[PDB]
Amino acid sequence: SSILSEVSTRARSKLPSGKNILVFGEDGSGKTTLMTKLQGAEHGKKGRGLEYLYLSVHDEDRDDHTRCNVWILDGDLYHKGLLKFAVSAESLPETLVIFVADMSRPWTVMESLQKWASVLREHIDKMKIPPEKMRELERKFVKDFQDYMEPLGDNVLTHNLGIPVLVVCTKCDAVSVLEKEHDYRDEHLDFIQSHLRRFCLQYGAALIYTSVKEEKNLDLLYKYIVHKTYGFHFTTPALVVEKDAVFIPAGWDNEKKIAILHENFTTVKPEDAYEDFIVKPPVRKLVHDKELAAEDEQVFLMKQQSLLAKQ
Amino acid sequence: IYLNPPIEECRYKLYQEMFAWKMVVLSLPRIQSQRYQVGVHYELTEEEKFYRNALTRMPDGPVALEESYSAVMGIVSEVEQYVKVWLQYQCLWDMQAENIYNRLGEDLNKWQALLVQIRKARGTFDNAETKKEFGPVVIDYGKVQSKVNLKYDSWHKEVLSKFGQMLGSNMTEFHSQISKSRQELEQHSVDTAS
Repeated sequence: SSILSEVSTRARSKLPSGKNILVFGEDGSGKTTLMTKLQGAEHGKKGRGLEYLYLSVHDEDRDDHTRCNVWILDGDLYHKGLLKFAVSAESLPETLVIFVADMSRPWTVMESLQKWASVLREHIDKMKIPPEKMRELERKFVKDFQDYMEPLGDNVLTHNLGIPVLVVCTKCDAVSVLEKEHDYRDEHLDFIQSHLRRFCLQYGAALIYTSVKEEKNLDLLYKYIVHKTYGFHFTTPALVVEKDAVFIPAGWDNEKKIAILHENFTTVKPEDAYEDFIVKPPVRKLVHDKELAAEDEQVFLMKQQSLLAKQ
Repeated sequence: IYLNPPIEECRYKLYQEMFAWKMVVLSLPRIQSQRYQVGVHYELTEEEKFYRNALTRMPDGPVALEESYSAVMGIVSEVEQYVKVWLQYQCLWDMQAENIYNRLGEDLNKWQALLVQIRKARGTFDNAETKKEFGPVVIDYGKVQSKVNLKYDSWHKEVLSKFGQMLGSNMTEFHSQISKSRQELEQHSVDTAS
């Protein structure tokens, strides 16, 4: 009617809300730990299926309070249908999606990350986004990627959804332990970093190392999350100089910036398969002792007939 | 118009309730032979020690979960809509009546339309009910019940008064021209050579 126009047109200053930040990752990778530590409490409670965290973002420059919706998703593939609750056409244009790559188990990173490469993609097509809007969001995201001042190429954003994507890898401190407990070479770290950077480049993603135990880049992660979902002022440069914690802004990545990381390792060519270079973590739990079956009466009586037969 | 718990709380607390109602039957210890079968000389993994696989053992498949969140995805959604309606009253403290006057200047008579839907907009409001219940979510419009009432009633009174003032001016036109035309007809010159 008339009111819903008259009162609605009387709009005041505000800050955009209703943003749905999404978190898919391999189960048990401390995803809940990471995000709970981010939002202020040490750790909430885990569970099964989709879980909710309302992230309270306050801007002191404008002195306002807003909440974003962290919908953190279980790592079980059987719980993939309920993701249809997580993303809707109304919510899609303002969704920022991140992965949790538990560096304490590098051998299960890429494919689990590539597991993303299916799930969301399926969910982004089974919801039937009209071509016009998905193309316009895609080109908008491409342009946003292009204009990073502190790039074009064959595979840059060669496959993406047009929403901001991050690849945050938690439990960073463990890199030390697996360095000594596994003799995990520094060249291995360089190789996996280059591979992850190529991945984030083909999805136009910004990649952040972090460790809840060492509380590294948590402030930087907060800054980048708010800067991407809202558009706040950002000033942190590309922290890539030290391997311990590396921060790749979405757009800072270039193919030459990965060739420079390629050169310093000369053991095995990066073109080789991911799992080939990394060593497999051997299974510890032994197989259960075999069934001690008892020969049933029938074939036993057959054998006893034979025994009484040759005599 | 604030929410003492923001609307996100309405979903977060319900999720915590559903998590409790899952863990009440999920965190049950798993029956195991390790009591004497010490040959598994390894700390019992959480996934097996606490029996965290029941969700994959749905007789009806994941549909129940699809239903469960759905209820929440309903219960919260519409109630936020309800909250939204309340937030629509925000204008009553920051609005310019001149804008309304210019937009609807000389309507059917002066407004004659929005003044009608305002009485209907007095809904979700002006009732002995103090808090709206919906499932386990209760929204208490107790602190605003009187303040928004005073503001809305004042605005209604001013709009009604302006409507009546314009109505009366048009009725001055009404009766004045009726009187003039009645006298003009009451000249009654029916027969004339001119």
